Amino acid sequence: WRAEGTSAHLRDIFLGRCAEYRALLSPEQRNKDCTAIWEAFKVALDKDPCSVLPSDYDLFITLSRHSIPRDKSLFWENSHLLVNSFADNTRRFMPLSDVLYGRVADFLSWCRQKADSGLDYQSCPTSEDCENNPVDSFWKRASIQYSKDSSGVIHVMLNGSEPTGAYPIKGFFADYEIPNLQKEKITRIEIWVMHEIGGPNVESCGEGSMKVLEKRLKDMGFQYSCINDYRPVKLLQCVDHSTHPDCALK
Amino acid sequence: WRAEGTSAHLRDIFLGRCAEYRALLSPEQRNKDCTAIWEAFKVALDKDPCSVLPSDYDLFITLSRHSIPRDKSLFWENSHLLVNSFADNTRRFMPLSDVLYGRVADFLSWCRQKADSGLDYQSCPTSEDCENNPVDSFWKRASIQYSKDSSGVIHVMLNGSEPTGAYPIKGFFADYEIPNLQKEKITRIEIWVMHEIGGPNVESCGEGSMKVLEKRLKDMGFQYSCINDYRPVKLLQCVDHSTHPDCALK
Ligand SMILES: O=P([O-])(OC[C@H]1O[C@@H](O)[C@H](O)[C@@H]1O)OP(=O)([O-])OC[C@H]1O[C@@H](n2cnc3c2nc[n+]2cc[nH]c32)[C@H](O)[C@@H]1O
Ligand SMILES: O=P([O-])(OC[C@H]1O[C@@H](O)[C@H](O)[C@@H]1O)OP(=O)([O-])OC[C@H]1O[C@@H](n2cnc3c2nc[n+]2cc[nH]c32)[C@H](O)[C@@H]1O
Ligand SMILES: *[C@@H]1O[C@H](CO)[C@@H](O[C@@H]2O[C@H](CO)[C@@H](O)[C@H](O)[C@H]2NC(C)=O)[C@H](O)[C@H]1NC(C)=O
Ligand SMILES: *[C@@H]1O[C@H](CO)[C@@H](O[C@@H]2O[C@H](CO)[C@@H](O)[C@H](O)[C@H]2NC(C)=O)[C@H](O)[C@H]1NC(C)=O
Ligand SMILES: NC(=O)c1cccnc1
Ligand SMILES: NC(=O)c1cccnc1
Repeated sequence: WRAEGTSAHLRDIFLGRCAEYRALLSPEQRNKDCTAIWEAFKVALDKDPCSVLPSDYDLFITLSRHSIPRDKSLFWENSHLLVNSFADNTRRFMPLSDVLYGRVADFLSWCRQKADSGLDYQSCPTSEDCENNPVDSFWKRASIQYSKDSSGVIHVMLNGSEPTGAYPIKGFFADYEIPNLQKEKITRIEIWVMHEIGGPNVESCGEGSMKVLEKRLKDMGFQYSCINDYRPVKLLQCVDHSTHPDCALK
Repeated sequence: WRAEGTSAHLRDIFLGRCAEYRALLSPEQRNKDCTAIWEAFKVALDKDPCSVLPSDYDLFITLSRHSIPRDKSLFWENSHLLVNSFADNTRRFMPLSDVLYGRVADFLSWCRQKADSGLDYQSCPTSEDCENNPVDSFWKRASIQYSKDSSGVIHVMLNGSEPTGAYPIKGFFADYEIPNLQKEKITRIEIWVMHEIGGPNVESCGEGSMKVLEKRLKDMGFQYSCINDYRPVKLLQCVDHSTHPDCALK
């Protein structure tokens, strides 16, 4: 297996994060059973590391699902840490990592041993090793639910400094999120193409892969808009480059 | 009493946070027993809610204590959320909330019932109800250790928009941290007096209580400097006021 092995203390972390998140839920939906959610989740840990399907996580989603505020969804590519920091634990936005079922798995890895009941802490399969591995099937199931339950203005943070372009035509956003958005429930889709401070401008709005994305969204009937280096996010990036000209204040 | 009851799922939250923090420790000190740490913490918990002393947490500290990188300490008053965000989970600085023994308690509340052995989830005592309460004694013990183990350049974030002054002569910083700093291993102390965007300029460096702080630190023999609205932090505040003139980029 060419992927990271199971995360140490997976259970304590999972339950801990689930417990903390409940407070972020409104009383009406605050009644969640972290123990039951964990039990449903670990069903993938009793199966062959290459035989886990997205649907195996149906119960897990059923027990952890909650509503996502209108206009607060944030999709992304190649911008993991910036998305989490900008979202600020649901205070500004609610990316999947800030939704209960995504929150319990952010940064984690897991899989059972090939021929043993115990968890494999050495390594886990990648899509390359085999398509139906625990982690990929989880994020497929999770991104599908996240997308279906989003409404209002859809925000997407892309990395304009990524060498392969801002929009990967193959991946979760393209293959599992875009196809599951509820057109009738969506106002418009707004893209933020972020560039590293001084970093390279590989692609900006309307260039390369961005043209492909723009065309697909528009062909699907979505109202579209793209912003290069959306200011609120640029300011966050600048916190670590305060003396850089791109970050100088008037 | 007058304070909020003990946090729900305290144990799961405690253990999860402990488990996640371990990854943030140097391999040389990553050897931490979260369950044992919890038990040591419980020693102080399972007592009369008005009979807990800082020393009751000695075992808890001993089992969770680890080193703090030189020049990475960040003390503060009246800016809890700004400090946590700026520190960015030990990435920029290591405030007490980003040190193992502080991390497991950040935002939490706890106390055992006055007459029953179970935890009191209804309410907990304040300094007013009684001085020796679980939470206050905890932070006293923790702030002492955090101060004793800090070295190099000392950073302090104060709120210059606080009505009553930037430096509270009665607070944990003044009463439990300043007196425990080890001058021998400290190079200098640097203050950042932050003002709310457009917010009020109650006090800036060299004014009111700030004069009190400067004189006390200099009387103790420390090298001192103060900065109004330290840029990196101002940029972070600006993320939420991108259009405000104080935040306009060059
Ligand atoms: O590997 P990275 O350089 O990031 C940093 C990562 O380096 C890894 O060693 C370490 O685990 C860390 O998370 O780039 P990455 O984009 O591959 O980001 C993949 C990460 O983002 C998390 N994640 C949060 N939201 C989602 C998601 N995963 C899938 N989906 C599909 C729809 N939504 C999501 C997921 O838990 C995964 O870890
Ligand atoms: O009450 P707040 O509006 O905060 C917001 C929170 O007050 C909590 O009751 C409620 O749950 C609320 O979410 O403002 P606050 O400044 O009083 O900050 C007090 C908070 O800072 C945490 N904390 C992190 N570091 C320390 C510390 N507490 C003491 N010390 C002494 C030296 N170092 C520290 C501590 O855990 C406490 O929650
Ligand atoms: C946006 O993409 C760039 C380019 O892929 C990322 O920067 C690279 O990050 C890797 C790993 O941290 C480094 O090894 C490279 O040297 C970086 N390249 C450059 C040109 O800086 C950047 O981290 C991405 N931004 C976000 C928020 O994820
Ligand atoms: C710095 O101090 C100011 C003033 O005490 C804080 O602002 C107040 O915050 C409370 C609680 O959020 C509000 O109800 C008041 O309306 C605010 N007043 C003003 C004048 O802003 C501010 O939050 C503090 N800064 C930080 C980072 O904690
Ligand atoms: N934000 C995403 O769509 C995503 C997909 C795959 C891995 N990490 C993040
Ligand atoms: N950082 C501190 O000194 C402090 C003091 C009292 C309450 N919260 C934080």
